[PDB]
Amino acid sequence: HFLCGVVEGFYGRPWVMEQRKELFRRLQKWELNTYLYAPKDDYKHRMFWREMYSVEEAEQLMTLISAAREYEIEFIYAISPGLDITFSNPKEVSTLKRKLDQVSQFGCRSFALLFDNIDHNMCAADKEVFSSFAHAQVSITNEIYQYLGEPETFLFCPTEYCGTFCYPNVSQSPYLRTVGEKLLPGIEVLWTGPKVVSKEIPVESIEEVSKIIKRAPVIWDNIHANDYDQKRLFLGPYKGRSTELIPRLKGVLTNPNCEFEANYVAIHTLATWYKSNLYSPQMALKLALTEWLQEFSVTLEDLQLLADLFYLPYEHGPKGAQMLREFQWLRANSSIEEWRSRAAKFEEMCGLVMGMFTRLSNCANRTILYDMYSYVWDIKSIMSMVKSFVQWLGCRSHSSAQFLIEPWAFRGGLAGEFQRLLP
Amino acid sequence: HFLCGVVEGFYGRPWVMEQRKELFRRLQKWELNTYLYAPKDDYKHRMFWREMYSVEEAEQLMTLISAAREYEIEFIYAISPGLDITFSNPKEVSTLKRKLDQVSQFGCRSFALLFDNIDHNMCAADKEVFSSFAHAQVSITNEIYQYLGEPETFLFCPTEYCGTFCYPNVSQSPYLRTVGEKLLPGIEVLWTGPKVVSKEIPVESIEEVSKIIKRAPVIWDNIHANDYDQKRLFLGPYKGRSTELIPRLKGVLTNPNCEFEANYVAIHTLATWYKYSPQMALKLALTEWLQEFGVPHQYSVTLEDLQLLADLFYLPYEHGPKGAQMLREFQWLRANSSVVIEEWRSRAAKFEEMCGLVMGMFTRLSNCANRTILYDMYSYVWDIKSIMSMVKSFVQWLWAFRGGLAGEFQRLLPID
Amino acid sequence: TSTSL
Ligand SMILES: *[C@@H]1O[C@H](CO)[C@@H](O)[C@H](O)[C@H]1NC(C)=O
Ligand SMILES: *[C@@H]1O[C@H](CO)[C@@H](O)[C@H](O)[C@H]1NC(C)=O
Repeated sequence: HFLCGVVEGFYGRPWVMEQRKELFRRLQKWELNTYLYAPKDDYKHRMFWREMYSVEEAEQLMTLISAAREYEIEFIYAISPGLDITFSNPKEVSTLKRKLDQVSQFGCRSFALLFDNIDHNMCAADKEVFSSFAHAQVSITNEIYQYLGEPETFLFCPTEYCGTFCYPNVSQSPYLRTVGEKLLPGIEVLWTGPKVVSKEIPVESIEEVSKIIKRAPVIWDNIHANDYDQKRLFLGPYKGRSTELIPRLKGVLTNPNCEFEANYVAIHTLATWYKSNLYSPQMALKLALTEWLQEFSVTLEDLQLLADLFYLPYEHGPKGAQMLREFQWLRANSSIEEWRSRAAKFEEMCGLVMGMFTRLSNCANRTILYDMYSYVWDIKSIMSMVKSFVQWLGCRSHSSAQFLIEPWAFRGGLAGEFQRLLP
Repeated sequence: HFLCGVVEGFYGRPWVMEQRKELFRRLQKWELNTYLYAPKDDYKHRMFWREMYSVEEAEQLMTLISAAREYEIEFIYAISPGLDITFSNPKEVSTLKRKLDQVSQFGCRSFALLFDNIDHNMCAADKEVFSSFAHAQVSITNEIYQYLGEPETFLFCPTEYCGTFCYPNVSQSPYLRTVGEKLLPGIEVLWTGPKVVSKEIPVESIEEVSKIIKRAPVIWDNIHANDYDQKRLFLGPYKGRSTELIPRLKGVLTNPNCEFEANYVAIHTLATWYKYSPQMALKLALTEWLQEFGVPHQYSVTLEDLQLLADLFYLPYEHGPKGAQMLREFQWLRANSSVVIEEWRSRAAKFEEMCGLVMGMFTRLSNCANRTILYDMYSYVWDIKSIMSMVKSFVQWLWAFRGGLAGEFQRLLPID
Repeated sequence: TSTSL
């Protein structure tokens, strides 16, 4: 029973129940099976993990777990005690069970314990009862695994959860060594690629990992995550993941953009590649965008451009990269006559962005507009300044009026000023 | 009477009904009176302005107008049709009245017509019927005024709604002269000052504008508006407007940050000004705000933190002192990295503690019970936190696709 | 690093 779908596992405003219904309905339209609930800043998941859901909070979770069954999406509930749990103290252990008990009674069969991003050493109390840090986590993870009547799916996210993060390397890591050998065969292990946000997942890297973990690990995929850069959004295709991986993995859960409606392409393209076990990113994209266009006035070309302007954490799209070379060329070669020719076609490429913004803002699906509004606005106003600059470079053989004739000319606020001082 | 309150008048996601109602509570609590409903991207306000409210929308809107009255806050309903409306066509004009009427039966008794940020020239059909651009708008505004029974509050917003937007200057403008002379004595005129986002609104500029429109304007203030930059938020005090503007004005309506919860300082201090020292009003506003951040209740964020937040996200032309200071200190360190007397080590230390306090601010803000406030400010506080972290460690050394595509063009512009 | 503290 191979696990594929979404983890809502980012920092920030989490999604609301209504968005997660529409999420389930979408996972089913496209044949995915799983949803891991793990949003970092829903306070009871992490910051106040010992605290029980209030009465109305409970009503919400149950109505959520319901619509999960109603759509036959499997619902895994995560908890993150990492920050401040004392592993050796039995009152601590017991609060975790009491909490996991409460959610069990909401309808929840599937569970997860995450331990990403915690201060790597322990308290004075813990360093006695336990040999190493990795000992403590596995002891509690196992203990818990038992208690719940050893549930069907059950995930464990290690502190060392990607290649970069392994000390000193993947292969001969005390932490990783301990996990593979001590942590129960019925417990899955989440893994994130070579890096936190992996450009690509080599088949040799995962085979490598399966070495020390003694399992086919579950991928927490950070490819379309945007919680770490305010300006950034990711409407590109699922890519850099070999089709040959499906055999070798227990699953992939995609950790996608915070803006819910932006995640169409991210989930669709995950879904097409779930099938097929090459697979073609360029084509999956073409499919997703044509199907996506049905929801929205805007042309397919607009969406093609939009996805190109916000593509992937390591790659711009065709039209976006082309605009970049073109402006780079133009700025470089100032002053027989290809410049005027190329500045004219570039001034037109900019206008197509203005066009895409106009059509999006006149569109009928307002939930989609609002989620992306500030992203499209930023790009349009930048191109508009870029266009206006190319004109300035050109109308310069007959003027020496400098490039300013209003605070949207000097961007970024304080953060922007600090950034321009770093190399 | 003099109008002081908020205009929901920005591009982007509009506030929801449960947020607007909360706005009403706070306007009353702080003894403000007015709310101008103008959200640019709430369709049916501008884009599909012709289209009338559904059965369910009608219920929502009415409930809201009720709550305005319940809270002794004047509700002014604005409509922005001037995008593609044909002025002479009576099909459009009758479609306008019918739109206005429908909200009237929602309980609404005050109105506005907005003609801001729209092409200077008309179609040929209207180039016939009307002499200049001004003439066209005045004509239709006046009609809808009478059509509705010449109501107590009626607002009109020019296309030349600020100093720089006037042809060729304010005093001698064709357009302003036609509005001033021919727009009905009972309608009020919106004005944002010298610029779209006026750093100051000096008295003389208001004397200059009042002369040509022959009335005292209503200030649509963009001092705290943040719709125009992804990375900007303004939590500084109402500043740059002399209290002697009040005799010379019919109102100030503030057009504040998009994130609802970030508007606490911006609205509190405008109120404070309405009854002035920006620094003292910030202290008053931050002190009261602190009470809205709790620790969550458990069955198993300080004033200094707020001040650091405000100073980091302050006003559109000025950083708060703590912000400005860190920026000063970092510049001095970066300059004298060659020097590794070593007063530098002593100063790098106090800088690293300053950076420390930014992290601390974020950690505590993320524990607080009021998650509406946390969510609204998250991505801003996160951003400053990540940068100060990298600044801290680069200071100690003595992101290629950062900002995405937009960022990459922005680094090629030279104004940066 | 994703995060901490
Ligand atoms: C670390 O980083 C990702 C992307 O910023 C964030 O969403 C996630 O919550 C953190 N943990 C894991 C296992 O990815
Ligand atoms: C122009 O600028 C402000 C800030 O961008 C925008 O919110 C407002 O809707 C526009 N109109 C007016 C009258 O300011």
